[PDB]
Amino acid sequence: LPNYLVTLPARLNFPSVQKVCLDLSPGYSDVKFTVTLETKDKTQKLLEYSGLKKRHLHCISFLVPPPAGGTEEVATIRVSGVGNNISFEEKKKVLIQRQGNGTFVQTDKPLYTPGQQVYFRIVTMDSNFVPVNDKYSMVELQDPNSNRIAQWLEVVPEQGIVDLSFQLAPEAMLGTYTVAVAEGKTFGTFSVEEYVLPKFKVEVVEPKELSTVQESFLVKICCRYTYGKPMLGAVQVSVCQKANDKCRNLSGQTDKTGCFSAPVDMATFDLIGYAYSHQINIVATVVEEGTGVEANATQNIYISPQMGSMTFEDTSNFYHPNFPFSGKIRVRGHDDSFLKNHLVFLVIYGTNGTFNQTLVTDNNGLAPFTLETSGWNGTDVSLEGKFQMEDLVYNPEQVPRYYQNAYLHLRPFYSTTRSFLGIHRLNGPLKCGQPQEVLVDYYIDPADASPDQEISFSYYLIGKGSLVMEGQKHLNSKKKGLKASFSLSLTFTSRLAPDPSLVIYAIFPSGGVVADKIQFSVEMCFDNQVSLGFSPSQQLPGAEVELQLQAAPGSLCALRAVDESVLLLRPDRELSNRSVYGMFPFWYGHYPYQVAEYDQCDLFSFFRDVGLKILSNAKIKKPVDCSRQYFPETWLWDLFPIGNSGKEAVHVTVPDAITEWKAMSFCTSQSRGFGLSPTVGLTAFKPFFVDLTLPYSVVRGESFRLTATIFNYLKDCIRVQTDLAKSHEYQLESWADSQTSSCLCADDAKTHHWNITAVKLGHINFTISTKILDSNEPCGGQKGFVPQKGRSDTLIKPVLVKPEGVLVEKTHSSLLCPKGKVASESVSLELPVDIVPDSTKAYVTVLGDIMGTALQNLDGLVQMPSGCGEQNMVLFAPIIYVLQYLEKAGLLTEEIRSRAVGFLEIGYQKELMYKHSNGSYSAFGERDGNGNTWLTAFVTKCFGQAQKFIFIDPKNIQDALKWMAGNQLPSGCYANVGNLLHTAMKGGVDDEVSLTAYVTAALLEMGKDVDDPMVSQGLRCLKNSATSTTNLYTQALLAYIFSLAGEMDIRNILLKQLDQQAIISGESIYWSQKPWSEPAAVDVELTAYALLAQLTKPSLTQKEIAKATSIVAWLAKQHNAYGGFSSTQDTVVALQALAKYATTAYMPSEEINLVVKSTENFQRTFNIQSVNRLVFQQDTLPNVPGMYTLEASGQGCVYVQTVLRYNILPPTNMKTFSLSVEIGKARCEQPTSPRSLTLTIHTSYVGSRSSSNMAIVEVKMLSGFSPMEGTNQLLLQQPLVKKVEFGTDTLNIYLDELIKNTQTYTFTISQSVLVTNLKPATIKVYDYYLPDEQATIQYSDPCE
Repeated sequence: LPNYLVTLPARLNFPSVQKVCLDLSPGYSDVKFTVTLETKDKTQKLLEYSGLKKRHLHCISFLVPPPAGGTEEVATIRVSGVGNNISFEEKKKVLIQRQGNGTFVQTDKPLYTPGQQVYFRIVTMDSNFVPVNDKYSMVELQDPNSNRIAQWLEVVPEQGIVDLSFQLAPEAMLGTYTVAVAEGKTFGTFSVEEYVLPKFKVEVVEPKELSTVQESFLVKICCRYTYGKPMLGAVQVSVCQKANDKCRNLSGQTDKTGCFSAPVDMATFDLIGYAYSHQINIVATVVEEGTGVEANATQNIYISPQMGSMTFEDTSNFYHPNFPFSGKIRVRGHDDSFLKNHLVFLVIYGTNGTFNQTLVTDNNGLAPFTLETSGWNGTDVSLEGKFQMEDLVYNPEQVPRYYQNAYLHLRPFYSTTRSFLGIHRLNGPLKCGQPQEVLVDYYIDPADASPDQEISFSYYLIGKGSLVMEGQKHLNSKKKGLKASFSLSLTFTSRLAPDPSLVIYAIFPSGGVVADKIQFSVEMCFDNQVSLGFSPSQQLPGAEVELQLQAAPGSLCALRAVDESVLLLRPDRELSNRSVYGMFPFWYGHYPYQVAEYDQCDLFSFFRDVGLKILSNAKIKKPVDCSRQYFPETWLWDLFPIGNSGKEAVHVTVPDAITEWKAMSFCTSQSRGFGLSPTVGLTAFKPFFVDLTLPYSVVRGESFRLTATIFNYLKDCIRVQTDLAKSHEYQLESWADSQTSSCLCADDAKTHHWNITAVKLGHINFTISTKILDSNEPCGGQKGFVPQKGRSDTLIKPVLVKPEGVLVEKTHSSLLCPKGKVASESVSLELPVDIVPDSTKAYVTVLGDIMGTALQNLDGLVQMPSGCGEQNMVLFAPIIYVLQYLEKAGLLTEEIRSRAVGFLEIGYQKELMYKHSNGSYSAFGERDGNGNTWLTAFVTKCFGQAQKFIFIDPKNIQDALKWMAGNQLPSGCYANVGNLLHTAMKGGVDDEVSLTAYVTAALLEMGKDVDDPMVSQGLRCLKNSATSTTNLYTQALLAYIFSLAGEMDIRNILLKQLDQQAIISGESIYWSQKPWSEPAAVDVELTAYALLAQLTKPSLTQKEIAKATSIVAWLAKQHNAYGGFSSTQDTVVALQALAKYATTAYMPSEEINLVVKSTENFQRTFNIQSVNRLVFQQDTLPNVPGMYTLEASGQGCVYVQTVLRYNILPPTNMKTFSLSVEIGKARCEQPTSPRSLTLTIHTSYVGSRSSSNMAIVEVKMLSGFSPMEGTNQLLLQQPLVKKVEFGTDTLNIYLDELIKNTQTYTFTISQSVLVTNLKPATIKVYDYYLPDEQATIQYSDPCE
């Protein structure tokens, strides 16, 4: 009786092909054997064949049918042998699926400080590691506040991968940002928080996890710097053990190596019983002498058992009856440590008997074993292998040690053949690509076999589910019963699994089967063979290195070169050729996959675990089983398309560090596949490391200490040689060795000192010059070693030498507007008699139009510290208004578009921290409960008009309108929660009509229609007070809300109201609440409201423009300094007005000829073209400040400004704010290096109003001083302080409402650099929205 075999793969994946195989016995030869599959949509023939006179094995590849009715479905594979009126038919239910393509997100770091650009890559792969070029529809980047802040649409992948960039804000939120891919199918999370660790790290080396067989131990508490340097200090070490707390404390001092050894004995703690905790903690507190700071180290040690657990990792699920089965057992203790000469007990349970036997192990922990199944006689048996007779002990009060017995159950190799085929496994991990040689012996039983035929072995090499290789070996069966062996040749790729299989079966044409499979263990390899090599991988920081990258031809690769501690932070979250695996292989265990068809619930028991869809006609019918250091910037993050040669050599420059760089790469190719490289290291080694401690802030005429500490790194004695370049910008006194070389040996430090005084101003560079020289004298009994590289170092560090006194700026903006004629203007700028010498500068700015001064200074505008929600919008909202001007006039080029939108997500990220859990936007954020409704209207207006430029989430605008629904009165008007606004035009108590006007005008400007219900409801509120209003700011804003809509009959009424209170200041008219050009604050924004109400007529009127250019002629001369309109809200309202005027009165501006003239016969020419209208034209005036002459000719309306800055010994005010300070503590006889002196500041508002709007007290620091560490917390603990900010030389403290009462704020400062002859330092308090109401005093130090 001849027999046949049909084999198909189990899972039928869509984008690739599979393989079908047919095995036919000698005999038949007239019977057509065919395989075909039937689906619900189509049917194709897989294979037709006819029998031969020999044993044949035919295998062909086939493409799967497309899936229908979803992704997962079940087809029917159908085998027919037809002939001699005999039909062998079957029907087997087989599963066909569209598999899930694997994908991952690779970020640049798992941890970023704020202010760094995040880079990431998105990679999609199939199950065979070929890249997928399916287009990503929409990808997003979200904050820790679950709010999307970036979004890319319709992004295409380049060879399956795509890279993206996102610049974070300098003030960014803290938490895990999330990159979401394809509506949230893929998440990549990276943490962003600000970590700076200047404290020296205290570590251990020899303390590790301990066992119970330890009676004594040595603890090496070693305290070292972040770059790595020992110091001398006293260490107290508490080694404690908790209770379900036996502790011992010791004290010592570290040596010159910095590692202190202490004997810790286990007998002082709980070691036998488990009534106490199983974890022992070491707390080391280090106090350095002369510092007083305490460094804390916590190290936990868990008590580990001596032995681990046994699992039958390499054990077959069957047994050969009446014939021996051999194998090996790997024995190891705890955490995969091999135990030499360990003892293993194995017991069999069955009907024959529960026999026990014992085995000894070798030094490698691999013990061979043989088992004889002569007496079992086809019965179900159980295997139990353990270490000893001891088992698990259960106790609710004590945590037991982990133990797991090696238990298995075996069921009866179901056949009619008693021949034997050998089992030959080869070691642990295997290699890929090399032809592996394996030998497997066999045996032939003469009773069930005939010597006339020839023997044949058919083997299937199966990996990643489907069968990969096949083959046949025909040998002579005339030798009959012997222990012969046959050879095999094996090629392994990534198509083979990490745990693939090889099955051999021999089948006789007279009758009988014998089968055996071997499970392998291959290292997770790839079709793409990549190599990330370095030259020379020991390079000095500063010189370029050669990176060689090898892959398959036609590949796209991606580098990630970063610090080693970035890899040491997270053991996971990197590509380590296990992360790219894992999601794919889960086909183990169960033979069907959502298929209810079974055979007897053996060949079925063989092909249950790793096998295929296999059917035959042999004996198969039997019931069987059916179941910690810093994180610097990253070195490389680049993309590289490599050529057909497969090599890519790139010269890349190392960063200036002392650390060791690690690089990781992956390569993607459509022809071959994916390839991942291990992390290959490059050490950046420098011989000597210097550290220049230098004060940022210093006043001229002071002195400070220049410091040039050199820390050795080589393990010998070197001769350093420090130098300072002599310059005329500073004078010096040599406290150092004065160009004398020293003997610095290994792990030894030296400190130099210089006394530096300053005679100039500005940024002054200090240049160090250190060099190991060729010594003529031996140091420490040995010759001074000269390294061949890194022999020199030239570090340059700057100082900011600010002048004494306070900076007073003076501006005189002009609006020469030539209507075909010559327009002239004189500028009068004068200096006081008490100016600080050589501190005066003057500069004239010429531009071709308006809305280009804001365009140059889109960042900034105000000179004020933007740390609140009402003031952040000078870096967000005039960008929207100037680009509305450039979009409605068609002058928006692409480069200013890209710069402005980059500033826009910077302002978006900075604004989004003032959002709440609700939709409202307060000023300071997360401390005010419910936010301000007016600022919510302002941010809703500038989010509605910015979503056509950048990506704004519509969810936060929708929550803003939900908060508008929450603040809608039944009278039709708009209310507010809390008392925190701008100047409020009189100090207004009601403010309801102006608030409702601004909310509804913001809704109309953002894009809502008149027939909108909130807009119509606010307008129905304002018909009540449409005419009867008195405040000029409220009248101009009310003329804006009635001029945005089409209520012209009362817009003309309000215009006639505004013509009564319009101050006719010559040819320029304007409006003011309380009636050289020094600007005021609220009159600028209310005449901006008047100008905005003028220019919102849809019908152009020539009489309207004649009044409008007079209002512009007043409004554009109030430009304070570089940005304009001194405060923040004044600036955004007046730039909105001037942008609306510039849209509604747009000019061609072909050419303007302008002459700047002065009294020193200094004249210069500016020429304005059409394209040259948006350049910030600048000239520093060399004249002594007096009068200047400005004339313009041509067609257009240009803007000219002149800014004068000088320094003044600051006079007091004593009429708006009363300000005083005094200095306590300060020692003056025991100064040391932390000269901690306190400052107590008494503030009050003695002005005319009931309360100031919002105040900034600006402690400009003394030279070389810092505000200690805890002053931020103890200033937030004091009342009426919302935010304290120390940028680089000033402490700005933000006050909510400063009043008639006197508030005392105290804070202590400590210097970092020693300073001598301290100049006085200023303290200034101003109203934020009225900066001219300021009070400036000065303080000093009573010692020097």
